[PDB]
Amino acid sequence: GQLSVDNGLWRVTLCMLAFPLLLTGLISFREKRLQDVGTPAARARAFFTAPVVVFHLNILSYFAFLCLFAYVLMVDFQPVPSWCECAIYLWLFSLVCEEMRQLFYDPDECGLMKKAALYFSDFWNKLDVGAILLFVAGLTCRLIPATLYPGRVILSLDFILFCLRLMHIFTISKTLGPKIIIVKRMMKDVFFFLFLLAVWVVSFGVAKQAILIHNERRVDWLFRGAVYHSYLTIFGQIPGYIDGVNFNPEHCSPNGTDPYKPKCPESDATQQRPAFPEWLTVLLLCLYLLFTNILLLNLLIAMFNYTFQQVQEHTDQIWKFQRHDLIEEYHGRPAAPPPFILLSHLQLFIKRVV
Amino acid sequence: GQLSVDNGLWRVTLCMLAFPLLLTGLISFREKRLQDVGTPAARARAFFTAPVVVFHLNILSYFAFLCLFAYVLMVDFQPVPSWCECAIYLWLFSLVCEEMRQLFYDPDECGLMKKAALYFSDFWNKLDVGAILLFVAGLTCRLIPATLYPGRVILSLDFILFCLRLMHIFTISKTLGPKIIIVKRMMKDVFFFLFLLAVWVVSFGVAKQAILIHNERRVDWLFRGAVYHSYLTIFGQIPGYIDGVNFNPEHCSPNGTDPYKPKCPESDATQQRPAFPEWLTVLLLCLYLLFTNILLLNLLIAMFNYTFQQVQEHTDQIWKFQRHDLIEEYHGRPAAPPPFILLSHLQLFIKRVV
Amino acid sequence: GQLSVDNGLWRVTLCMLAFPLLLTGLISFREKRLQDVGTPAARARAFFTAPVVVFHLNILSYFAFLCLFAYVLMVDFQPVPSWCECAIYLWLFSLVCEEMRQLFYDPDECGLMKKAALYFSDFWNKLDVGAILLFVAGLTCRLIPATLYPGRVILSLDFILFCLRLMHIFTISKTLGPKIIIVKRMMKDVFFFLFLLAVWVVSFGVAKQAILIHNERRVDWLFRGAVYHSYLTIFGQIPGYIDGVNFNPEHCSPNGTDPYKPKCPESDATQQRPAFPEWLTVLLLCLYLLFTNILLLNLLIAMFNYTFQQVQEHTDQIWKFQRHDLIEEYHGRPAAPPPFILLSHLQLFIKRVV
Amino acid sequence: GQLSVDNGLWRVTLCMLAFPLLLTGLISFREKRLQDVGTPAARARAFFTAPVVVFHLNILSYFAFLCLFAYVLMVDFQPVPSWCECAIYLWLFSLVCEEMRQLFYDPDECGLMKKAALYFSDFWNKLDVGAILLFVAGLTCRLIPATLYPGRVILSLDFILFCLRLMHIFTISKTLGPKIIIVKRMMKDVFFFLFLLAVWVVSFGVAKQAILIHNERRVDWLFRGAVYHSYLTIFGQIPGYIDGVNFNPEHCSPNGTDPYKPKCPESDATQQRPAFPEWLTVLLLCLYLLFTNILLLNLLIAMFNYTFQQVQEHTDQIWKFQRHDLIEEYHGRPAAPPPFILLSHLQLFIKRVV
Repeated sequence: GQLSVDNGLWRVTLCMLAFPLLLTGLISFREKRLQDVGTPAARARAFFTAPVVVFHLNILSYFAFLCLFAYVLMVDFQPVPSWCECAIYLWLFSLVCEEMRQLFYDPDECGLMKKAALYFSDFWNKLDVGAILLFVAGLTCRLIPATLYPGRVILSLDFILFCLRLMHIFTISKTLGPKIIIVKRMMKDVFFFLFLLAVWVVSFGVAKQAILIHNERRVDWLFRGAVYHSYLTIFGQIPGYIDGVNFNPEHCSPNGTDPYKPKCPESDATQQRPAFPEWLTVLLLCLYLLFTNILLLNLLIAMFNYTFQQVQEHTDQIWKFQRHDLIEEYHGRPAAPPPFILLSHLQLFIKRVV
Repeated sequence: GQLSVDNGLWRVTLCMLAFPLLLTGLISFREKRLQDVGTPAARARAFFTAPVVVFHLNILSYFAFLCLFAYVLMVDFQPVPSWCECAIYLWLFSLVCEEMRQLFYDPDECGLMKKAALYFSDFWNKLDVGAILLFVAGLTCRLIPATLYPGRVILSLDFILFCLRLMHIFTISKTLGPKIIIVKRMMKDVFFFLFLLAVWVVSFGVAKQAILIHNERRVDWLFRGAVYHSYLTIFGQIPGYIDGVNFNPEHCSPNGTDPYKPKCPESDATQQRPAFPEWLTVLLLCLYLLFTNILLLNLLIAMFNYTFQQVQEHTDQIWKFQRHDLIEEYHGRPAAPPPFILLSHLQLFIKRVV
Repeated sequence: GQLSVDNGLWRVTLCMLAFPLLLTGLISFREKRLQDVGTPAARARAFFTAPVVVFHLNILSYFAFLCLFAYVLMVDFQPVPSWCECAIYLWLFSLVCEEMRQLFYDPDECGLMKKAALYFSDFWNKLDVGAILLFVAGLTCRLIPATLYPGRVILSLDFILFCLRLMHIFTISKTLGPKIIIVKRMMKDVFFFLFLLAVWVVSFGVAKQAILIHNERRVDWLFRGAVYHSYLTIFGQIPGYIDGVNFNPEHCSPNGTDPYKPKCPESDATQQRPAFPEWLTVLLLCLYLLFTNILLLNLLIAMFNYTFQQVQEHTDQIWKFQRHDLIEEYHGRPAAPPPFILLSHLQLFIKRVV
Repeated sequence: GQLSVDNGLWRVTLCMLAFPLLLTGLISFREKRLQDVGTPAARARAFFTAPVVVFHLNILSYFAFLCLFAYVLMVDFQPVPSWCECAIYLWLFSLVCEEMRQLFYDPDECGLMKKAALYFSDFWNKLDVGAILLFVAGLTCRLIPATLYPGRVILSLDFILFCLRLMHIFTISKTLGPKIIIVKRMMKDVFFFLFLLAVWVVSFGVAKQAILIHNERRVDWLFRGAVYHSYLTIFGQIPGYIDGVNFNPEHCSPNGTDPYKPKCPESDATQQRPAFPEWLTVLLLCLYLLFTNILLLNLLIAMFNYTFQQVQEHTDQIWKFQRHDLIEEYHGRPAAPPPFILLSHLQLFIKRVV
């Protein structure tokens, strides 16, 4: 923008805070006709036109939107539309308004369905509209008094979709963007792996829950314990019986018959008797460990060691190429954050009417 | 197959669901003499001949077989042959029937023991027959009323052997197959490592269980606690005494004699007195940590970093080469999933008789 | 220094312990005019001039400073200035005295602000002065009786800043220094990743704490449980309800209607009824696992696999280049550890006065 | 040896079990003058001369020694020399007897101190004599009735030194040996890292234990809890207060003053009041996470990614070179396992006498 490009970044965040800090001699400009000749009003105004600053105002506004909404859903969730619930309603509206606005700006006569296909082809835009569709469903779900609790679950999912959106910060980074490109490549196969590990672990869970107990009258309470325990032992922790794996251990390795001195029990508790001795416990628990913490781990890191080396170099220039359109966007974007962008959306509608 | 090869894959799964979705204009064909001139009966029929579809019907049938059997073993396990127990009996039979069928199809006069050696040489076929042998043993084990509980343990193991078989899905993948090839290389040495880590951790477990308690009358209850705790601390979590490691701590680092101001105890609780003070606890617990979460981890990732770079390139063309025979198989495979494949097995036997 | 360079290192640490061990024939010298002709007084004196030894005396003194201060803060923390509190006060003073001393030694007429900029440009010096500023604030915070407890928190933070400083040991290592250089490169982006994972997990925490309970009257007790549970499940362990995830499970996968034999419940506990059945529990708990233990892990190891290969080679010579100034420093540094360096600081002030 | 080299390995282990399995046609030979012309006595005898078999007999005997000793120390530990205690005494004696025996076999007139230096230079021999010195100390420690409990701790350490010795198995492996070479390179720096992570985590432990409680009267009970909790949270699990981190949470993020609707508390519980509110808990717990599960992990994997690529290639031929002397050893080694090697040690002493 207007200001000098060698001032670092922390000085932007600090001068953003204290208005007169711009008036002081703690920020740099170029073209000393304005740096030395101090008109604070124009200097602050020009400061506000730098896309770097407008970018940071957006990121701060987004931060506020996210954590405020979180608070409202956290404690202030109430059947009657609270003031804050309407606040985020209009706040989100103003945000999607700007998003949709950038679809019709085309100064040339671009095809309408063409630019739609491009938006619909972008992974990031795809996730954004996913949240929009999910929210607008959750809104009426909350509005219906018979589905308030579902209303909570959908709005909670919406929150998550918004908070994972912050990976966008580093797309303009000096040193992180390229790595975002890489994980964009990985997204495809880490999804598919996710599947197989899911069915993997639940097959182990139900195996445990089947053998170490008789039939349970309800699966309802089973999964309350079993899936919670699954959550915990996703990383090999608790088999599934916190109260102890074997309700009745028995028998021990071939020993105790030592003519010199017994060491431990030794009897067929196993085939001749109900398979519920410590021996079965050893077999089952070691089986889980035989595969869980090893097979899937070496597999993944092999996948990544492979794929990484396939994209390591050209990923650089691709990021550099991508840099353009983002810069063009915020260069031309109106200088107002979403809370105060409404008056600029009114100006746009004024142009839309005339 | 007959249909166009550029329709993606989600459209196959969606058109699979809704019969008239084929009749609608939401799926592509080639040779517009059939795409434009709509005979729905032939269009759906031709759709059903595509090996891509027959593949998906198999994968859905297999999914159902696995989860239904799981349910039956989960809760409906009962001494008297339940209806569902017989259902999976015949369902599995129909599945191994098709498998054995593909051993005798050879249109040329191939040696009988030759094609047997090839089947027996295939790791995947090896695992399949492992499950077959284990199941058929478990069947009679359940049938004997004196070994019902063992019957549960064997059938549970059978289930696991079937569920790990699903890695076969991605052998036809665009981007995962090659990595399956790699782990097929790794299978050899990750097994051998598995051994040494097993004896490693149990040596630590028995060490703990030996020193921090007097002789236990039964190893039976020991392993009920010790091996469960081992399961948990497979990843360095609980030493083995959830009730606290030291039943009686004592003594502290050389301190407390500070002429200025004491800081902590300081006495030989150690050599002169029974080695059961906090000092021994510090020594033992840190010893576990000295090696467990470090030695074996850096070892493995070194192994993989090494071996990966030995197979990284030619693995590609090997997968491409392997692609053929699978495609040939499902091209020629009769178009019926296992539940409904029985009538086609009857047609084959009709040819076998005449 | 004076002594032979091929004696290894353990012999330095052992001869350091036992004064007459120098007098014995268990250490090497060069220039056998002193090795064979034994003047123990000069031999031990010359031994004390070797920067290798002076280095080790510093590292032992630093070790003592750190663990003694820890003890004093551990148990002997008391409102009235204890003897030991004053001991570390003067001990730290003597240490920063030597540090500041090395800023004015310049034998040439170097610019004063220049050498200040160089000190201020050094990451390691930056962390050192961070601790100095934090300590001197904590000192008066403790001194104020109304903020004793804050006094504890600041002094505890100070301790941590000192103990992480010990990575400096290996900067002179044969084989570790170069790797310190690498992580100095990594410091930048592992910080930024730290941010996104922080906001990531807390978004999941508040999501859990929002849906599986009604509004809590106080966030105070929430975070006492929720952030402790967050600490635990930073690595996917406990969702947030150790007392069980679902306070009331209900409904089960589409089953139980099996005309042959029921397997589990099956009812809309979900949309038609308050979204608090086991089905919601399965959805939420698996969602956490869908992303937490996978997305961020493969991301990081991709980042490191990338950046490592960008610095792997020239890092070597850079370390070799850096080696000089450290050697020059301890060569010229006065031969006294901080406890006994005071008399040498007096000699320096004597030169400063005259 | 005598038998054919293409028989695999499982057939060795199976024919080892069943004596007549050698007499059957399920094992291969070369020089069919003996394969076809069956003299079972000579065939089994020749089988017993193959170093491959003698190797396996040693590995089985060693396995038995280790697990039997474990049992004896596990439960049968008793002040009076038990029969089994004397059994392992003589068993170990017979083992070190063979080891020392291989020091004097030199058919040439090799220097006595030379071959001693070579033995003392070998890492593996170094660990072996470490166990010997530790055992022989533990023996008399047990023998003294006043130090029985220390006797337990030393013998338990001895056990560990023996069980980690089994990594020797894979030194003759086809595919693992080379990787053992690599970790032999790593041993140096993983030790040094071990140090810094140790002092790292305990600095965090004492920090926690200092701030979240007043002075404890005894460090004795502190470490019983704190070091056990440290053991658990070595991988970021439990801070140190399983009973809850904050004994009294208070204050909440700047909120609750929302003119629309309160969300949470908001007061200076922090500086103006004793620093023991939830805010301090958030600060401390996140601080632990800021560094523990990230800094040290990316550091290590960087170290290994670096060093691995420095040794990846020549490690191969080094293993191949090393292969010789092991083969020569067991070729010439007398054909008897330690239990039955005694009679062959007698024959050697017979030669030693005459």
